[PDB]
Amino acid sequence: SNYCNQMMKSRNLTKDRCKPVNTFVHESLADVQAVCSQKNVACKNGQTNCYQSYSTMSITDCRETGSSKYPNCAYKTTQANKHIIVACEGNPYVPVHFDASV
Amino acid sequence: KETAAAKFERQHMDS
Repeated sequence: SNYCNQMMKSRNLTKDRCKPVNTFVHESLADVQAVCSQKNVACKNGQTNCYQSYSTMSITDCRETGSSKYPNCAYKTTQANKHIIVACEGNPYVPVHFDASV
Repeated sequence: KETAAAKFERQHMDS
């Protein structure tokens, strides 16, 4: 429950501002990269190179509290099991953008 | 400048 506060920091997500929302995925890298060969769907931005994971994945939702303030960025850590949706690109075809989870 | 794939791991991967 202090996870998001550490994680946002170790991953340089609180460098100049506090990243409001951020999602971390706890599956193997291999499983997450495999999503690129799963259900093809529209990205929020309108491109058509997003994919949704056939399976729910173990994830963690990091959202800043209403009271948080740089440099002491504060986060609510919510764990969840959800289908993720990533944009894939390049060779190897791998995720390059987290898009959403359902 | 960090390959977009690296960025995604730094940002969303905690295996």
